[PDB]
Amino acid sequence: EWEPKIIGFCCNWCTYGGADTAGVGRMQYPPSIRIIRVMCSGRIEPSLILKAFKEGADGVFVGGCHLGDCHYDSGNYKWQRRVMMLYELLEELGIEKERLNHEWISASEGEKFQNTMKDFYNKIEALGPCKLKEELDK
Amino acid sequence: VKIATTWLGGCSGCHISLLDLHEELLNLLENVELVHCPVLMDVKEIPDEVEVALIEGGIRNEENLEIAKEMRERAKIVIAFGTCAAFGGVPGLGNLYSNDELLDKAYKTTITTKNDDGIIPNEEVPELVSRVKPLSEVIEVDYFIPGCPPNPEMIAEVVKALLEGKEPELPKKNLCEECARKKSEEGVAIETIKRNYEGNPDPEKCLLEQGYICLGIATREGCGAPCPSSGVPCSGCSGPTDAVVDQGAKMISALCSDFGIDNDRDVDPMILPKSIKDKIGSFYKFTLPSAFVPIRLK
Amino acid sequence: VKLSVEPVTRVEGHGKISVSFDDSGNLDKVRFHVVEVRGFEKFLEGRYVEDAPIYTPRICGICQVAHHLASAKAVDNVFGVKIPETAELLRNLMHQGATVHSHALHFYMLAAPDLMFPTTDDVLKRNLMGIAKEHPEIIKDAIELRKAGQNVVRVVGGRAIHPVTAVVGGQSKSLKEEERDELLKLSERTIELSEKSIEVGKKLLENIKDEDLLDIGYFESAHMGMVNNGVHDLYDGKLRVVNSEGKVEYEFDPSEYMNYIAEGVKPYSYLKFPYLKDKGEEDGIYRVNTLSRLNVSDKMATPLAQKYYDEFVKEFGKPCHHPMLFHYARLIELLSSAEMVKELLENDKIVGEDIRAEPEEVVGDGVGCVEAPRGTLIHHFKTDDDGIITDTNLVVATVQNNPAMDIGVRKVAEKYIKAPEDATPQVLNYMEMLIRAYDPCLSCATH
Ligand code: NFU
Ligand code: SF4
Ligand code: SF4
Ligand code: SF4
Ligand code: FES
Ligand SMILES: [Fe+3]
Repeated sequence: EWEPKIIGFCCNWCTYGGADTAGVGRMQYPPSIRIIRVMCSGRIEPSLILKAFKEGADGVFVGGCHLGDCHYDSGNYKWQRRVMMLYELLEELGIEKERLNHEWISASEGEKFQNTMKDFYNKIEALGPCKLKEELDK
Repeated sequence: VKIATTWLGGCSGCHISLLDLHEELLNLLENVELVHCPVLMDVKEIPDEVEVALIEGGIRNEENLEIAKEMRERAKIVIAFGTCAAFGGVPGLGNLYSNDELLDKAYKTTITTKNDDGIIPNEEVPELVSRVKPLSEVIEVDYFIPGCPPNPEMIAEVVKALLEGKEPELPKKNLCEECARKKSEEGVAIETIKRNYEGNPDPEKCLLEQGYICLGIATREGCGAPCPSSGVPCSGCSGPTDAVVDQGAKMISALCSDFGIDNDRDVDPMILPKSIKDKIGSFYKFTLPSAFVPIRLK
Repeated sequence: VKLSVEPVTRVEGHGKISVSFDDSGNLDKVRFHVVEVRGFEKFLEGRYVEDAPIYTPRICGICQVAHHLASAKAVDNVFGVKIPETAELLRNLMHQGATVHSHALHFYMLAAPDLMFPTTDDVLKRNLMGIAKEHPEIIKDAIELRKAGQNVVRVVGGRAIHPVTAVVGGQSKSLKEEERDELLKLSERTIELSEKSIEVGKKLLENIKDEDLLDIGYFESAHMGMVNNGVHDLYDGKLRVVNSEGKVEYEFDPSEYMNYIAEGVKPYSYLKFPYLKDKGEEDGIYRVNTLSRLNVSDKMATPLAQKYYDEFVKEFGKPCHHPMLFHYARLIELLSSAEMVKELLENDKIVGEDIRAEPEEVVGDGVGCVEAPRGTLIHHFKTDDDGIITDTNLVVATVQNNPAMDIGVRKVAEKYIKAPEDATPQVLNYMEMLIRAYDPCLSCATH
């Protein structure tokens, strides 16, 4: 009766290509996520993650190049520093750290992207809906 | 020009800053017909045909909600007066707890409190709304004056502009503009993070580059930067600029980006979360009710 | 029948008065309700303890200095640091300037409209604008007093509202000799205006006595105020309690406040009802604020205030229990604070650069006490080893006059109201005049 609402941010170069690779390979995974394209994972910031939770996101995914393989050299290192703060900020807000998932996925890694989507879906499905959207609506 | 003020979940500071017009308060009141103001006059009901309304404080209880709606109906122009009305302010930290936790502390478990039947005040008093809300979240707000409290001149410019019929316009840059402290032209790099009691801050060097979480970079100008001038980091009380919605999120983004930037690929990304014990209190002092996530879930 | 005075006006914060009548029409129950609360005591848990002087000023925009200093003192005990003397003088300097601003604000802009027009129908006239139109020089003196006090705060605290200089171990910045020089130059005018304020106070309280209003809300109680060898002090010393006959019951350090003070809860007000826990709810009623501080003190600390205070004691004795004479005590403190500003600006240690000591090991417990303009103010913080607040308790000034205000408004109703027809606009405003005499700050009292 209820399906997780998951939001994804994937870099254009590596992770967005990994999601394409999974589609070319007919690698099925749950239809919860919607992916938003950015050029680089360094484009991702806390406000975008928090904005998604505000809108109703039960889980948030971010995918970028492997560390060192950034198409723009070092965008992912900035993103990695931000997401570690964001994990613990989400806890101070009573949002399970597990509701946020960041992975490093290259364009060739369609299989890894498939199981990442499956592992994250099951994790969020077991957590149940995130109750933020329904508290603000009181 | 009939104007009215009122206050909600604030501390009266915005009204006091209005009185800190000093001599100019009289010149202001000569040109304006003040028809309602609880702190200064005895008009009990908000009259009809109010042209301008200054509403201080955010929404903290059911009575605040009804007054905000009544003033919106009665007033032509509603102004969010101060940071509490605009962003939620310091009382917004109450959103980190349930009302039950807020009330049980004040009226049961405080050390000096004595309440044998364990009652929570409930007669002739309003209940709290579920969370502190900015004024714009419950009514339509036409203008706002940021600041905790807004400086007196800024209050003067906004109102006189509206008396003249011109739109008020706030300053738009972040705080480093007004601040007299010196930056590195090579850019901000942060080696370690210090709590404001640690070390001896150099009077002329930017406090953020010294390692102190300073909110000047994520805070609108206008105040004159008295806190960094006086030897302490900016706490962000004026709120974000027009191009930032979540002041705390942007400060975190900036802080994380430049932490260990000189050693970008090797600095451990877990040093920064572990060195900050109170994160919401570091970055959301005055604006938590207006953040994307304005509460702690329980 | 039921009548409501809401909002109570020309006070800080949200309060209302209820008057109910039974089936016979006879006066039945009269209550003072405070209808606001924000919960600072709970949401301070989890914050950095050194940020407490940043949050607690936002309890109130009038007395933000008092909270800033009370939290700083508590923080100074949480860390095991003793601030250097120059820091002590700067904080007290800022404290006196704030008291000048607060007392002037209340007597002139909140209280005086009733003292000038106690029996008027013209409600749009009972405000500073009404005073300014018929006696403009009085409101301009009020403004110049506030401007002088706030100016002291801005210079020493960095901001006139919500100061930030009081940090762990002392002050974040020092006072410069040029700033010291112009503040000292300006201090003389503040003292003169305070003397003139006392004289107008005499005139307007005479007008009040002429109308048989000087004894409204009268009852007898204990009185609490901080003294320094029995000398009136707003910044440092021990808390002294005097019983209704003037006998000193106890003298205790503020760190022991919990062994002497208890706060009760009633269902009809967010404002609690303190009392001397030793004496109990009814016999332990005490008051704080201007007049209570005079009753407990042996003498004032400044010469000009001593003279008016001696003259006042000769006329009304010790202790004085009249609510409306809190106004006159407020004007004496107004002068004494003005004098103390000058005295502190003349103390050559005011411009010292040794303004802060390095914070020591974290004790984890700290109590900070100061006499706010509206009574004894206590900040009690407890932290963990990282200095993160785990528990806070705030006994904030006006809360301790809430029993006095609740008793007072019903004794005003007993004197003037027998039937609903007696609750005229002027009589209902009498009830608010009893409230206003105590200078209540209801955002502060509830926090
Ligand atoms: N004076 C004062 Fe407050 Ni606004 C009260 N009541 C203080 O701590
Ligand atoms: S803004 Fe700063 S000042 Fe104006 S009210 Fe909310 S808190 Fe008191
Ligand atoms: S201090 Fe706070 S404000 Fe002055 S510069 Fe460094 S940051 Fe921008
Ligand atoms: S500085 Fe940061 S804090 Fe001090 S005022 Fe300007 S804004 Fe409010
Ligand atoms: S472009 Fe993919 S992480 Fe930078
Ligand atoms: Fe309390």
